[PDB]
Amino acid sequence: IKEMPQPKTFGELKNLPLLNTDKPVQALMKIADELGEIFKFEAPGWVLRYLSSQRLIKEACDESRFDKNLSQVLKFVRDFAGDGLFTSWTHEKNWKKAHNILLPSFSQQAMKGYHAMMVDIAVQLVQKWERLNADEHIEVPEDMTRLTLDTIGLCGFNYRFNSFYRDQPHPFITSMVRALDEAMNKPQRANPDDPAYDENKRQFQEDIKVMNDLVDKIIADRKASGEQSDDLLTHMLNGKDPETGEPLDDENIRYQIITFLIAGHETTSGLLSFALYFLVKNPHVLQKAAEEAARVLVDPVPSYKQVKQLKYVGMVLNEALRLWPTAPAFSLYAKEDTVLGGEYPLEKGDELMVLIPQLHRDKTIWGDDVEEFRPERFENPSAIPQHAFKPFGNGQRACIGQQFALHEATLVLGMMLKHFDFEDHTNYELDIKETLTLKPEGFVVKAKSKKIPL
Ligand code: HEM
Ligand SMILES: CCCCCCCCCC(=O)N[C@H]1CCOC1=O
Repeated sequence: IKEMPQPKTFGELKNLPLLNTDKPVQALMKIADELGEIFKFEAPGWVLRYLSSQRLIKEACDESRFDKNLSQVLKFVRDFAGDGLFTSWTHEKNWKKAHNILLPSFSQQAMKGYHAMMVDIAVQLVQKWERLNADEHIEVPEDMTRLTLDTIGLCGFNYRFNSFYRDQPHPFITSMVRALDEAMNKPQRANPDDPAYDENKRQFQEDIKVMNDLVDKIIADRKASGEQSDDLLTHMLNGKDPETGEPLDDENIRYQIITFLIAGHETTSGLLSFALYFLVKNPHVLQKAAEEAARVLVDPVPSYKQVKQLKYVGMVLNEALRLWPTAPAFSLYAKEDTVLGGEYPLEKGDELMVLIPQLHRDKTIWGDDVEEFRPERFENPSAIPQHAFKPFGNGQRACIGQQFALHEATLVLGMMLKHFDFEDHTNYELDIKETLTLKPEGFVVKAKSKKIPL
């Protein structure tokens, strides 16, 4: 039985001021680097144990001992995402109900049906870049976010955000981004009732209204039409949970749509942005991926089968998730009193946070060269130990969108590599901005068209 390390304290605020930063996950990674595989983090309101080693994270991933927890941030995201799949407790009826209804809509087999509207958006990205003038550059995370938001809008509810027609975000997105920012900031506040936060609280209620009104109208408009589209909203209006026999009600459908739009905006766009960052920084890898794209994508429009054939592009995406898993943490709670790693006693209800970027740098698993971008780590995927690579979370509370995100990312990265050469014209210095997710802020490239028609 060992005493766990604890970072520096600030008197009665304990560790909480360590999160008073725009880059809290990067701060926690440096604390993990100093303290090791586990540390305690105390705040006036709560305690977290942060895990970084495969040894301890493999135990935390045992669903008989530990279940998904909502962190303080997810409890505040729940003020707009409600009991949607991401912000529900496993024991809430609406979690298993929505899980059983939506799993078949997110299968690899379902991707065949979404492929054509993913291509619609991907072609809009390629056409944008083909139409840039010689002196111009690409704002990478900006354009990837236009793409990924628009893809989930169209595949999810046949709604076109038309992000490539805009500089200023859609008003729905203005409100969602500002609501996410308020949720992430509320926990680092020592006096949340201070009157200096009154305008923040008023703005938060307004943003929740903007989101509820567009989404509630989208649902009500589809119910009125009877239109049977190939989309998640049709699936949710018609579906019945095989276990309870119940359909989702309209409130819970709104929370799922809000949840999917948060995911589409925040996650896949980060993955694509980090993948392009690693490619321009590692030109031999770029050339392997470009060669595969040229060999495989032989038609003007990629097919579903051709995307599945892009093995090396998939290895690039997995190695970007290893170094910078764009959703970088998930929380668990102890179901009962238990001892972690034969050393750290936990009480029923004790909260854990998995630092996925630190798990993915465990030298006992990956070797000493963990900071190197090497897609070949994923060439023979059964070689990775159980619970060593967790960019989509764990068990029954793993990402439902994993096959959607990887199909879209593989399609788009394959098309980008088929159509363009890329230049890191600024020798860009990685700067990682943190929202719900990680993205490379200020990342710009120049593209040179290969002049290959669509
Ligand atoms: C590369 C892209 C993505 C990454 C890295 C990612 C990562 C994750 C992770 C780490 C979790 C677990 C959260 C936790 O345990 O608290 C999760 C859950 C979830 N993700 Fe994703 N995500 C991605 C894309 C998406 C997309 C595109 C969608 C939907 C369109 C989505 C929908 C969800 C939902 C609904 C859950 C909750 C699942 C459940 O608990 O039932 N994700 N994701
Ligand atoms: C799916 C990715 C979710 C992003 C979460 C990453 C945030 C890291 C900062 C953190 O540990 N904050 C804790 C402290 C108390 O309450 C929280 O929530």
